[PDB]
Amino acid sequence: MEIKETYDFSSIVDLWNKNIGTVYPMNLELFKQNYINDRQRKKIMGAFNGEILIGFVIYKQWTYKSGSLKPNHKIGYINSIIVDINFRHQGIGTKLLDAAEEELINSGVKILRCGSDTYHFFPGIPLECLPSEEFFLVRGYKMQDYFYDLIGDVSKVDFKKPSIKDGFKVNVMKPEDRKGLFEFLEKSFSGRWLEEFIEFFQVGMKERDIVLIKYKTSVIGFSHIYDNKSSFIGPPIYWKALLGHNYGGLGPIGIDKTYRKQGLGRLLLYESLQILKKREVKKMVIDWTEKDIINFYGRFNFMPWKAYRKATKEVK
Amino acid sequence: MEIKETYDFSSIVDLWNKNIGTVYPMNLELFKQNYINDRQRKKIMGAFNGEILIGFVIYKQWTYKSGSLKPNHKIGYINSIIVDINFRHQGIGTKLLDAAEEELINSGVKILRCGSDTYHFFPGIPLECLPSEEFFLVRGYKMQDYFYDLIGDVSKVDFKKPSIKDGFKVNVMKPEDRKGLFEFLEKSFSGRWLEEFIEFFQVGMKERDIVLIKYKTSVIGFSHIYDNKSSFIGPPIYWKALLGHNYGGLGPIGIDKTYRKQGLGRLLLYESLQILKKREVKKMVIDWTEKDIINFYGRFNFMPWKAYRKATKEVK
Ligand SMILES: CC(=O)SCCNC(=O)CCNC(=O)[C@H](O)C(C)(C)COP(=O)(O)OP(=O)(O)OC[C@H]1O[C@@H](n2cnc3c(N)ncnc32)[C@H](O)[C@@H]1OP(=O)(O)O
Ligand SMILES: CC(=O)SCCNC(=O)CCNC(=O)[C@H](O)C(C)(C)COP(=O)(O)OP(=O)(O)OC[C@H]1O[C@@H](n2cnc3c(N)ncnc32)[C@H](O)[C@@H]1OP(=O)(O)O
Ligand SMILES: N[C@@H]1[C@@H](O)[C@H](O[C@@H]2O[C@H](CO)[C@@H](O)[C@H](O)[C@H]2N)[C@@H](CO)O[C@@H]1O
Ligand SMILES: N[C@@H]1[C@@H](O)[C@H](O[C@@H]2O[C@H](CO)[C@@H](O)[C@H](O)[C@H]2N)[C@@H](CO)O[C@@H]1O
Repeated sequence: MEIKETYDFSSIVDLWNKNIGTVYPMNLELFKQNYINDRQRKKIMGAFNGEILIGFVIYKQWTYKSGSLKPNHKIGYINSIIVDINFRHQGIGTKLLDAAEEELINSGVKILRCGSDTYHFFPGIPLECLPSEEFFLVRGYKMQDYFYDLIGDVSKVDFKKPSIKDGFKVNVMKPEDRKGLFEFLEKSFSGRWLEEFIEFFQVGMKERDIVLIKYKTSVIGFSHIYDNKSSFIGPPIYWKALLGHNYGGLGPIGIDKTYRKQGLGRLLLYESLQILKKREVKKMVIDWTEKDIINFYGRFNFMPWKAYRKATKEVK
Repeated sequence: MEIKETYDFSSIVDLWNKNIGTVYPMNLELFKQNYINDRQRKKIMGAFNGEILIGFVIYKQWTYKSGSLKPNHKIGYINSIIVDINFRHQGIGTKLLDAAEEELINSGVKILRCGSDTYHFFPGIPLECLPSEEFFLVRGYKMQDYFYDLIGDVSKVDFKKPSIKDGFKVNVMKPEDRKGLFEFLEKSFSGRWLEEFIEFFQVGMKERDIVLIKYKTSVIGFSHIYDNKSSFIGPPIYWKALLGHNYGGLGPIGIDKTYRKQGLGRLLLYESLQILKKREVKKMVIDWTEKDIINFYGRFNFMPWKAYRKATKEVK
């Protein structure tokens, strides 16, 4: 049995599907999009029985800027780790993670995160992988709080437009909005979301995927919406195989800090959902939310669908 | 807004589906099956806007025997409670649950359970219903452990036969096994499972739905299995609309206490899954399991799919 770097994305996608595909159906298009476009120091280490892949770990160190933020090289990530069901409890997971962790630690990592990377597949350890929590505990990861993906069927319900002060207006992004959008993100969301707007617009995100809220001529918030015409496959639609026809998704969404708590996020969400509804979307996801924000989406009939546990190892 | 008793099952199912149907798709066949056949003192209270149903609660008191156990009238159950999404935060849920709890308390109930009733829909508060935990907490319910439905696709993996063992055979039940099964249940599982075997056989459970493990001549364990030909719709296949064409399920499963921890459960599971696999089952569920047994099913590639929180209120 040998541990070595692996390049065959198709073998990895198949092992993924065979083992967890019922709840996290992967495809090669998604896998390639997220692995290839990632800008971090990244690697896939495989475990092999002769020519046969029997396990893999995908892992990263934070080495590329996030908008205006410098990378923090002390942070590394376990994107994913799967050992094939016929080869469990032989120490292969341990070997794979020993290798990955040792590499990361030797390049200066002090904090190891389960998921939550750029171009992640998971915000944390999925509930469907709850038995792995013990695997991670044995290695010194600490189990923290939860994040959720929410689901709802926007075709089944109608809501009254929430009330708002005069002077605000929501519309799908137009090409001439790009400069205003970027100025707004540099001001209000100048880390990860800024970085993602920069990068995602280079690999197929289109203006039709973005909804903007303005106060008069100024951009004061946005959402990213998804349907089956989106070219860029973002987190709300990763698991689109589970969502049926006319799937969609919404996330992230953000309102300038000075404008928060006046009902403008509710208005943006409402109008974004109306857009999707008129696009004939049915089941759709809201990705990677926190418990205290579920009810914001809940009032629009979204419910928790998937849960992920944050988990962190501090290097001694 | 009037609160009164209802038996409009179609309206309840429609309101169920509109509100939570993306994750708990209900059909009228199941709803009628479970409600009409339950033998407890039971009731549905509806909330109405004129003639339009806008919420309901289904509740029960333990008044009917459970196998060898006489009933304990001190236990009551909230089967389900849903208020329509366009009528939330107006006091309707409070009024419905007040009406249920008052009636039950007036009939001697001291312990109120969320779910877990006979002919339940839910073993506890679903994770997709996590926001309702706040509503129940305020109302005196304590949040306790989780239970899980597991999911797996038995078409996707080949398993090795477990260590072959002298004396033991596993086969689908034949009609002449009836007496042997009942005597076994009377000995080893003489409460709820005995009760369900008796009752389910009267509403369309068939011998082909039962697998037995015998040591020589003696029944020492059983499983209840499900596919798309089962006429009795039991918990594993409640949510079959999520499970695709060739759906199935397995639960309950049990081995006589005397014979535990020697691999006979494993053997019974393996052979039950082989029978399903041969019946062309793909996606299938293992229902209402405790955390510490997940790994037993996990060996066969099952993963936690749905979580339910046990929750109990003690009347002061
Ligand atoms: C960021 C993320 O990737 S989250 C997703 C994690 N991945 C998954 O859940 C995918 C499905 N599961 C798997 O692929 C595997 O079970 C893995 C990767 C979690 C573990 O791989 P294995 O090769 O079986 O691990 P290994 O044999 O090294 O196990 C080492 C020890 O960790 C612990 N451990 C491993 N699996 C389990 C489990 N299911 N329950 C409890 N403890 C466990 C045990 O202490 C085990 O020692 P033991 O075998 O003496 O009990
Ligand atoms: C065993 C099981 O059934 S588990 C599944 C439980 N069901 C679900 O999760 C389904 C989805 N959710 C729902 O159907 C609902 O949210 C329910 C049933 C949980 C609650 O029903 P509602 O009708 O919204 O409840 P209700 O309005 O009485 O109370 C909610 C809150 O609004 C408050 N409220 C009451 N009137 C008003 C009002 N006029 N304005 C604003 N708030 C109000 C209540 O005081 C309560 O606050 P509190 O909990 O701090 O006391
Ligand atoms: N840094 C975390 C954010 O990343 C989280 O927000 C989530 O971010 C992802 C990745 O950009 C988006 O796709 C999601 O829509 C978004 N909710 C946030 C979650 O509360 O936690 C951190 O801030
Ligand atoms: N009394 C509880 C049992 O009922 C639970 O077992 C579960 O029971 C249901 C209904 O009989 C079956 O459909 C499930 O297959 C079975 N696992 C048990 C779960 O640990 O908790 C109690 O014992």
